[PDB]
Parts: sequence; C-alpha cells; structure tokens
Amino acid sequence: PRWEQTHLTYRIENYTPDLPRADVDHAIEKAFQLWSNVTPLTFTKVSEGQADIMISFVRGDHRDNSPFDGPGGNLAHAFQPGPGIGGDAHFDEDERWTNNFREYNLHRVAAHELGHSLGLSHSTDIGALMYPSYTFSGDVQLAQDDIDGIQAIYGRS
Ligand SMILES: CNC(=O)[C@H](Cc1ccccc1)NC(=O)[C@@H](CC(=O)NO)CC(C)C
Ligand SMILES: [Ca+2]
Ligand SMILES: [Zn+2]
Ligand SMILES: [Zn+2]
Repeated sequence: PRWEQTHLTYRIENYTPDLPRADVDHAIEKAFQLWSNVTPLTFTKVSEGQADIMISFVRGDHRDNSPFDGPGGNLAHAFQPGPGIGGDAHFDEDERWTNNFREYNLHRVAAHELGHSLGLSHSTDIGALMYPSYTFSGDVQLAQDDIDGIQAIYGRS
C-alpha cells in the first residue's frame, strides 16, 4: 500500500496538554521532514478540512477498532495508505509526552507512526525507527533499514 500522489497534506486535529502547542507542531513537522529528506515526497500542513494524514491525541475506545490501553503498553498506532482513515496517526493521550529523553518523546514516536502512514511495516533492526518497541537515542534519525524501506516504495530524492 502506498500513496499515488507525492504531494500530501496533514492536519493536527488536537493537542496533548503535556507540551506547548508549538512543541507538538515542531515534533510533527520534523518527523515528516525525516521522510521527505530521502524521497520525492512533500508535505503540507492544512489548518482545516480533511487531509491525507489526520493526527489526533485520543484515549481508550476512540471510534476505531483499536482501543488504547491507558498508560504504557501501546503508545500510538497508524493506518497504511488508503481512503478514509488510511494514513491517520493516533497517539494515546494517557501517556506522558515529552520533548526530551524522559519517556515518551513525541517526535520519536511520531517518526515511527508516520512511517506506517506512508506504507512501512515493522523492522527487525534494533536501531531502526520502525522497530516495534520504543527506543530513544537522543537524536532521531533514520537508520539505513528505514531509508531502504521508504525508497523501495517512493524512489529517492
Ligand atoms: C512502551 N511500549 C512499546 O514499546 C510498545 C511495545 C510494548 C508493549 C508492551 C510492553 C512492552 C513493549 N510499542 C509501541 O507502542 C509501538 C506500537 C506501534 O507499533 N505503533 O505503530 C510504538 C513505538 C515503537 C513508538
Ligand atoms: Ca498506552
Ligand atoms: Zn486509533
Ligand atoms: Zn508500529
């Protein structure tokens, strides 16, 4: 599954009160930048309307078939490209979201969920952003496995 268009939009529907709004926007815009730096994709943030990728902070049963589970456990989930909810990213509001090394760094999680929004599955490489359990090294960057995977779907910049 992949997006047919290379110019996509996203919208942050709501925000967690754990961080100032600017920090949430920054964390999300930098996560998209990681993926657009190695592919021909471009991302535009819209303030209203329906976007290709809708991001929201929600808790427990939130109208999809994957209810959240409170603090810890699953931290966020996303949907592969497609119509409707395809591409959407949901972050569990019951977690403590940070901008530093304390669990759990929003930018680090957003980088992994947007990989799913673009069509990636999980990696078996512990240094990869797409590994299935959270890791935080201090500096969020794509690993070779991450680069290889997204360029296999959209080509290289
Ligand atoms: C601290 N929680 C985790 O690391 C759990 C796995 C886990 C669950 C129970 C106990 C130990 C580990 N992983 C997730 O939340 C992932 C779910 C997911 O893949 N979304 O796309 C997202 C992270 C990789 C950012
Ligand atoms: Ca949780
Ligand atoms: Zn959800
Ligand atoms: Zn995942």
